[PDB]
Amino acid sequence: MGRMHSKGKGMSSSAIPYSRNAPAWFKGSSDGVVEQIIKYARKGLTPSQIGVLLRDAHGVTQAKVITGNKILRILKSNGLAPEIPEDLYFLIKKAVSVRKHLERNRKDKDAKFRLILIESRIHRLARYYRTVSVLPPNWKYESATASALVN
Amino acid sequence: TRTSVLADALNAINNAEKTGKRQVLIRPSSKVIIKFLQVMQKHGYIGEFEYIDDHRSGKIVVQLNGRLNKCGVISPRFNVKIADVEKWTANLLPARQFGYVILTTSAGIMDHEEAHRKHVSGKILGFVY
Amino acid sequence: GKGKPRGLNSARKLRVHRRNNRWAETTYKKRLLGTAFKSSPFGGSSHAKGIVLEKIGIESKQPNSAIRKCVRVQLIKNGKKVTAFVPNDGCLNFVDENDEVLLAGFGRKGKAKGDIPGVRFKVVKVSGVSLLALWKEKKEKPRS
Amino acid sequence: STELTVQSERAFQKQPHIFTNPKAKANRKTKRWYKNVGLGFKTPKTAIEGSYIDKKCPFTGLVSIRGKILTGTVVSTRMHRTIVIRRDYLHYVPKYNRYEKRHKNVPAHVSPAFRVQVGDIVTVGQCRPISKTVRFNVLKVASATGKANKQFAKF
RNA sequence: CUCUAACUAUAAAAAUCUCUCUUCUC
RNA sequence: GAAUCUGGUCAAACUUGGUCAUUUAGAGGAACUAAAAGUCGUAACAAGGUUUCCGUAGGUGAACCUGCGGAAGGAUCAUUA
RNA sequence: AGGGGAUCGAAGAUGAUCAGAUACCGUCGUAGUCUUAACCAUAAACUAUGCCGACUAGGGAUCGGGUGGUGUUUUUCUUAUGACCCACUCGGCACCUUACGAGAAAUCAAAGUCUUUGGGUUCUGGGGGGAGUAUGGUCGCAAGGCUGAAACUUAAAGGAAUUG
RNA sequence: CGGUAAUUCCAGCUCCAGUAGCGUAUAUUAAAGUUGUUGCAGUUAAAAAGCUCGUAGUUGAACUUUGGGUCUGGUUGUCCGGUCCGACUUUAUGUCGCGCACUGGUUUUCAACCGGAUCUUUCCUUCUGGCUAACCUGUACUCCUUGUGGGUGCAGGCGAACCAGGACUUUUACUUUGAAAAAAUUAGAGUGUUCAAAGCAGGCGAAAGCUCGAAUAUAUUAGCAUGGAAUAAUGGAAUAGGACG
RNA sequence: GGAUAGUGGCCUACCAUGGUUUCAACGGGUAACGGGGAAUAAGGGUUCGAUUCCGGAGAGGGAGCCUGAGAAACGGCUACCA
Ligand SMILES: [Mg+2]
Ligand SMILES: [Mg+2]
Ligand SMILES: [Mg+2]
Ligand SMILES: [Mg+2]
Ligand SMILES: [Mg+2]
Ligand SMILES: [Mg+2]
Ligand SMILES: [Mg+2]
Ligand SMILES: [Mg+2]
Ligand SMILES: [Mg+2]
Ligand SMILES: [Mg+2]
Ligand SMILES: [Mg+2]
Ligand SMILES: [Mg+2]
Ligand SMILES: [Mg+2]
Ligand SMILES: [Mg+2]
Ligand SMILES: [Mg+2]
Ligand SMILES: [Mg+2]
Ligand SMILES: [Mg+2]
Ligand SMILES: [Mg+2]
Ligand SMILES: [Mg+2]
Ligand SMILES: [Mg+2]
Ligand SMILES: [Mg+2]
Ligand SMILES: [Mg+2]
Ligand SMILES: [Mg+2]
Ligand SMILES: [Mg+2]
Ligand SMILES: [Mg+2]
Ligand SMILES: [Mg+2]
Ligand SMILES: [Mg+2]
Ligand SMILES: [Mg+2]
Ligand SMILES: [Mg+2]
Ligand SMILES: [Mg+2]
Ligand SMILES: [Mg+2]
Ligand SMILES: [Mg+2]
Ligand SMILES: [Mg+2]
Ligand SMILES: [Mg+2]
Ligand SMILES: [Mg+2]
Ligand SMILES: [Mg+2]
Ligand SMILES: [Mg+2]
Repeated sequence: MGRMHSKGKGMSSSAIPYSRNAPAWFKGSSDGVVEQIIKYARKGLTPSQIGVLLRDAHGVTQAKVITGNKILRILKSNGLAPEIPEDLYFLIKKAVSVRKHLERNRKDKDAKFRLILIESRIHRLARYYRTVSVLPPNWKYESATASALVN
Repeated sequence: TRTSVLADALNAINNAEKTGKRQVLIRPSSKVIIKFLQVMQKHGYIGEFEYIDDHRSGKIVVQLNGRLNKCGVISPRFNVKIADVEKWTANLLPARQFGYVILTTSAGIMDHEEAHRKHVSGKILGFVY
Repeated sequence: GKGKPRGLNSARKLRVHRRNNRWAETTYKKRLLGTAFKSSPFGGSSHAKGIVLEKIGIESKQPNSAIRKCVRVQLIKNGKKVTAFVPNDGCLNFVDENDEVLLAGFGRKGKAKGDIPGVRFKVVKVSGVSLLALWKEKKEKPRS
Repeated sequence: STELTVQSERAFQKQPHIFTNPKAKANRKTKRWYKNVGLGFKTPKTAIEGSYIDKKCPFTGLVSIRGKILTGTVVSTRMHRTIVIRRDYLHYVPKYNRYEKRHKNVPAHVSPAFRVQVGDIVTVGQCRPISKTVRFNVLKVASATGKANKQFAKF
């Protein structure tokens, strides 16, 4: 209901169950979960994609429930963590897409406004990550190194 | 965004009390509400109340007996001296024959009279009577 | 609610914001700006000695008609010129123009009392002696 | 610091009134005098084994520490041999029963024995005056890094 | 205890106004 | 060991300029207040006799009026008769 | 500034009305109205209700999504869709009834949870005029916008409702 | 108010208020919840930026030892112990009274009402020596009715009952206590300056010199020392470069 | 290094480029000496503090200095200005 950039007050989300431990009917092994997680990561799918695919295809509810640890942490321990966190990278991708659209057709002004919103969000998130020190303290997002990080 | 969960708890309490209800659902349910309600209950404004686990922040549901009249929270938890206690008692409580200013002490959560007999004083939380 | 800050560490604004809103009270603005020292020929003085020039009659407003016997005077302390009122019945002909007269306030904190437009001040002492002393036949004008 | 050959400028920096005899048949390094400043503060090893001079070093020089002891954070390093420490604190305005953030900037003098980076928190000590604004010497860099301890991440 | 059908069609011009305002107590 | 005298040094002052600040006339011009029995009209309050009001632009002795967008504080809370 | 140039119409031209009417009605008609890049940044830019939170009362519909029907017609024999009916739920513009809350009231389901005075927060006002005027800045080519008084002058101006 | 019946001017007579004081004027304070931190309003009465983003500022979710058991120090009210107070009066005992006017145990419960030490997979900086303060010592052995009631007594070894040196000290904000915050002023004790404003005096002998004093609190900010551990922030071990041996 | 009674850009020479600031620096006003305090009073505050006490500054304005432990003295000097 916050929705920083739009007065929308929705609460669309998920309520994960109360049982911290695994469901009683699950037959897969926590380790085998770990190896399939790592191989899908080798395929390149982001941990959100990893979670959704493991929920759709297999009895994987929450990898934290099963393996006792969370997907990004599994990747970090296994040394498959991306240099840029996925949500941030998606923000750069969206921002550069909007930038390309805007430069393509000038007069669109709501495009410019949404670009300002996206840059506000991306600066905010980068500030957070720098405080937690995931990013280098000199990591900066403006236009051109932005395009390089798009690659 | 929600800022002081204790204020929301007491606001729900006052709203549901004024309407004449008997039970209240406190949503965020942090330590301070629990201590507040034990102080309340041992004084008697509240009956046998209840905590609920939620794997996240829990919940409270509290029984009333209509004994209460009004509660409230002094959200900016002001630094009170051992002297300035009388100032708050005069400015908040109806009459010193009863009423209780609730403040956090080096001992812990505590009403004003307990604070004066223990000869300790800290930050003020709320006022009930 | 009550759209002023309430956190412990907000003190600054609660001061400076008040330090702004105080500029609304005219009393406070006059006191800090010292407008009583540039305008208002009494430089903060409750009394001043001036020299009378001419005796004038001033009309009154709508509900009240009468010729108020006012009097022009130039103040020694600054040289400015003001108009004053003679506060008893038979006292205009006590002024004896080109006379030292002591002017006081006029009962409304630098405003115009009642139905006498364009004046701000009483008259208390004429030729040293107080005017009410003359009007009570207790003392007499020196005529010097 | 004095940064690479303290014997740099037009004069000699000898530690005052100390003599190492060339005649000595040992060719020892030098008579590098020092003292324990007191107040339960340990002199750093680089203070003893160091090669700087720093007459204003509280550990090897002539200055002495007494009086006030402050705990601030380094905010400016750009000036030579000396540091600028920010002190943030609270001031109780009583008319509103409220608190007011305030900050002062105290200069101080860092011995070459100490490495300081911007953001460090420093225990500094009052001293006999050094300059127009300096009245303090740094005595203990508490957080040499603090959060800059780790620099990489390779599980 | 079963329902949702009618309907009309006018305008031109007209400005100003001298006083005198006065109590409720058994 | 004096007068005197070399150098600087602190340097108050002096002259001519510059600068800014304040008091200060200040030909004339534009106002504004109070002054209610001047004059020209009668815009507004009612559907004020062209519904008002806002922003913007134009012209006119004056209020004003007109255009373009607005708003109801409109004179309609309403046509699924 | 360049391009277009229908309509409609500030300015002007007109023919009426009137005492005057260079106003309202009536006809023509320039700039604009539409565009293309750049300035302008003001509107009664009004819901005259700042934003984020939690709670509090009854009723319906309506929009978007998602829920369950032994549901209906659908129609493609039958299932599938779609469209509907029901009971929902989450979010949105809103609405009706009421006060047991407020307000000074008009009224408000928030303008409630405020003397039984404390959820977090910005920005505004201190009688009316003078006056958004004087002056200095500052943006703009210009129009002007933001910032912004004082001297001085008054006992009112103003709000809502009541009866005439 | 006053324009021909003036309770408002101007006088006379009465009467009101304060009183050796009272009247003005300019300021300022309470009134003023009209500067609002406690404590203001923002639909139309003045006022919510046209809308959004955004640095500083401000504020910001919940959770990491709560319960229990004992002993025990006291402070309150219990039953009241001794002392004895009153109806009871010139004066004493008994009787009967507030159910004790002052000294007393408080395991008769009791109840608090703060504590302190303790055991709970529950540390209180913990060592390094002291000093052992202290007995788990147990040694020569009991001095004592036989009974550890109590003793002359020194090698391991009881450390908070205390010292005093290094090792480390996460940091605070906060809060309690103390030290400090000149006097004068304020407060406030005592005190017949004849009372009082005041003053810091005075009082008492039988006048033969013998004494009571000159009480105390506050200052809120910064600094210092100290007990506390809820609130509020900060901190660790994640590349293990982590702790103990 | 000089000079100080002594630390000190206090000053000089040679270096470096730093110092403070929207937590309000710098600048402007103060009919402002600061303070102990006074008026005011439910509580919270508002205003005043030239002056009986404590510090600071000055002896027409500025500068300079001898004596002396102590003065940049002023009922002590030197010079300029009024
Ligand atoms: Mg006429
Ligand atoms: Mg010479
Ligand atoms: Mg009209
Ligand atoms: Mg009209
Ligand atoms: Mg008409
Ligand atoms: Mg007409
Ligand atoms: Mg109307
Ligand atoms: Mg015509
Ligand atoms: Mg025309
Ligand atoms: Mg026309
Ligand atoms: Mg046409
Ligand atoms: Mg505007
Ligand atoms: Mg005004
Ligand atoms: Mg105006
Ligand atoms: Mg201007
Ligand atoms: Mg009205
Ligand atoms: Mg009469
Ligand atoms: Mg009379
Ligand atoms: Mg009051
Ligand atoms: Mg008001
Ligand atoms: Mg209006
Ligand atoms: Mg209005
Ligand atoms: Mg508005
Ligand atoms: Mg708005
Ligand atoms: Mg910020
Ligand atoms: Mg919290
Ligand atoms: Mg004192
Ligand atoms: Mg006294
Ligand atoms: Mg002062
Ligand atoms: Mg003073
Ligand atoms: Mg003095
Ligand atoms: Mg002097
Ligand atoms: Mg003189
Ligand atoms: Mg001598
Ligand atoms: Mg002198
Ligand atoms: Mg002298
Ligand atoms: Mg002399």
